[PDB]
Amino acid sequence: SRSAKAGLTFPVGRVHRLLRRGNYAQRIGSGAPVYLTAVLEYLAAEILELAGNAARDNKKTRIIPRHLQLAIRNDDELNKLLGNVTIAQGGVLPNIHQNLLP
Amino acid sequence: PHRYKPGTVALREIRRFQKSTELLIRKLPFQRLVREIAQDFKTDLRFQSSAIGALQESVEAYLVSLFEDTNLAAIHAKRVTIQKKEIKLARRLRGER
Amino acid sequence: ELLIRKLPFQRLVREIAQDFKTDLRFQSSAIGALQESVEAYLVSLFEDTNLAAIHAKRVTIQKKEIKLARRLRGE
Amino acid sequence: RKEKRKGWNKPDAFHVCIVSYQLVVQDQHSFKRKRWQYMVLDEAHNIKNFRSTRWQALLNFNTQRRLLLTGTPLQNNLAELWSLLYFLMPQTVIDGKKVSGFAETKKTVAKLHQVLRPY
Amino acid sequence: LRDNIQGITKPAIRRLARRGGVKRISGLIYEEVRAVLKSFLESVIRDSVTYTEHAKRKTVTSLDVVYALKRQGRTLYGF
Amino acid sequence: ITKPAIRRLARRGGVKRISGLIYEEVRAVLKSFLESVIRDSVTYTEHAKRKTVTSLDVVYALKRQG
Amino acid sequence: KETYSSYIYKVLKQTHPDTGISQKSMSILNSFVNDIFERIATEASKLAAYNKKSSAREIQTAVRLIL
DNA sequence: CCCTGGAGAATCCCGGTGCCGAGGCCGCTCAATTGGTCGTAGACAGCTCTAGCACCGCTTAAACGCACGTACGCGCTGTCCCCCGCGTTTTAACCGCCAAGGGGATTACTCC
DNA sequence: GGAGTAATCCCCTTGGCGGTTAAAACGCGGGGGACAGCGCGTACGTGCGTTTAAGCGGTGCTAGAGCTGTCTACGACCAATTGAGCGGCCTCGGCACCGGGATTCTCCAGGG
Ligand code: BEF
Repeated sequence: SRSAKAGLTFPVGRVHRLLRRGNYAQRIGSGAPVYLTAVLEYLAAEILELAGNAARDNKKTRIIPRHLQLAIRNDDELNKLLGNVTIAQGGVLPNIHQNLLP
Repeated sequence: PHRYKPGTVALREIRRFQKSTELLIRKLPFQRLVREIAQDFKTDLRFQSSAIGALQESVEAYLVSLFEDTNLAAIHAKRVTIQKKEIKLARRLRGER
Repeated sequence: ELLIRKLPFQRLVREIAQDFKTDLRFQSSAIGALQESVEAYLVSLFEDTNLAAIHAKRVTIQKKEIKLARRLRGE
Repeated sequence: RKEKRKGWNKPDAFHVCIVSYQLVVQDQHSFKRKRWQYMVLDEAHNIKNFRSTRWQALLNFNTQRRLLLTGTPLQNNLAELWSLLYFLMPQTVIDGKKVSGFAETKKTVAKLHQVLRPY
Repeated sequence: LRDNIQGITKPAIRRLARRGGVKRISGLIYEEVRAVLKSFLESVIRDSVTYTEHAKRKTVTSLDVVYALKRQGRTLYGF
Repeated sequence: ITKPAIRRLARRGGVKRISGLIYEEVRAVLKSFLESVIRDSVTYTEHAKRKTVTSLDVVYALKRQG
Repeated sequence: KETYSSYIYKVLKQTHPDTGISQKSMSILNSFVNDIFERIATEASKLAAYNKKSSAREIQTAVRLIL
């Protein structure tokens, strides 16, 4: 493959063309054009582990968007990154106030 | 007539409505409101297929977050349920304009 | 200017920031801007909690009034 | 329809999805999530359109027992007449001109009846 | 060929409150939240029509909703 | 900040009736916001190929979030 | 056409051999991964223009500040 | 009056058992190699230097009590309100069903 | 012998209905939510007798700062070849909400 230089496996060719021509830096001079794919592999692996754990539980084997919404709201680093996003095909965090409650 | 105390049966309503992926918004007229909004000024949209679901879920996010902020401001006051003044508190502090 | 005098806030800033990196220094600038921004945030929170107290049927704001002022202003 | 799509996927909350030509055509992606034991159509003379997207919807439906309920198969245009068999089970070769068409139609209709007789 | 709203439910607005953490109700729960909906949506579409009338151009594929709502103050994921 | 500065803040202070409450509250997030802004400044000035904080490398410190 | 899915399942086999996931999760992966890519590219664009030094440290600073 | 015998309701442990389901598997194909070319970002040596910090030497600006002293925080208490509970009913989007022309493309027929 | 006129395909709309359920609302009971005035005191109110510090201004250079020769250290063209996972498919493991079975959730009128 063209990605196994440092444990990566995502496609490189089109990614090499895009990162080299990212239109944001004049030249990536020594230089980590593959670090975008590195963080991409990192996120893919963490999503793999989380989704496997979620699907394997609930006595099922599939990921319902409810589970992914719960996982997205679960993390704190993702909340600090972009905390102004919501997940569709699910529901809001359940809530009842003790003052609302009888 | 097994009529029990309201608030606890409202509590079981909350429990049922806050458990699964159920679409609590009986809201194709929400889609018609979106259509009236979109065709209010322009025309010939020619959009995607499931985009209505995404925009409606964004509407749900905004409105429901407003709901929880309003309930927090309401229990902040001496009134548990949703009050318009609590919603004004929840929206003005957000920088509504 | 600086309602809280420049030297107290300068001492606090230096004491707090000494732990990040050794031998950290500032130029002639970046002295009074931090307190000004902090006071701007404080005044915005004051306006928000004053509105909440206007709603709350009591001029006296409280812990929860300021909590609502800070939380719903964006963060 | 999503308000009754919550407790709807698995159980016999519907003993049969009476899914007309309405929902099959436009939701072939959504109709690729749950098992379906049976597959039928009504008066399939008007569904002669083999190149319709409903064909793509119902082709991927890996059903153990298909079926077809046609009001009246036509008398000419052998292609639409074998379209019934093709919808029933796509197992026959695409070519059908070997039976008739180019090489006196009494034998042709007799062969049509014969190849229909079991089905 | 235009259609308009009728009031936004007793029931569905009630479930909106239910997932908002509300059991009983006041007289200021159903209607006004929809008013906030209308105000926020009218503001965001005001910005959108300003954008599309300053240069007089159409829009692009479904990726617009996530970016426009993020600038608005409440965006979405899901696809 | 000390008692007289908070006293003037409460003099503004919604007819002064909010004095004690703001006296107790407004000092809680002072250090938190100060730490946040100085940490952001440190992160911005990390890539400056210099040895001291300069205004050159902190112009667009919060460009990501405004 | 081009699918990251095969590489994703390779990483899964590195982690878990026989686990199955859903397509909606794959679409959300596409969206969030690509917007992370856009944000990380946007963050490390003119940092090399902050001072007259215009690499790896740009994206390193990007991940340092976004996280 | 407390405590409770008895009344109402409702979906959690694992399937319905036939198919969802993710990207292995047939290998090929299109931008990566290495064959040479090529001049630009980053920078080492270089020199005092911006405004004022170590002394001295500051003048009051906040920063601290007192002596009472003078009103409102949260819930009692009050009506009061009041709108869901969840069954029931009527406004209410989407998706095939119809039979036609426009018209972009596309070649039958042809022609200068 | 390729284009000019025009006969062809055709499919896609401009629009109006079968079939249709949810969408909003009624609707009655009441009891918990609606919102506040007082009790009084505690919750703040406050203005002048009593000081460290703050923001400095009197030399000499004094940690970081901008500084011009002439480059050291590298990152992007093209040309024949080729391997990664894609171009397309759907295989065997494990699905997927109310039932077998009903104790939970919630109130109420007599035991007590
Ligand atoms: F089903 Be029919 F009327 F042929």
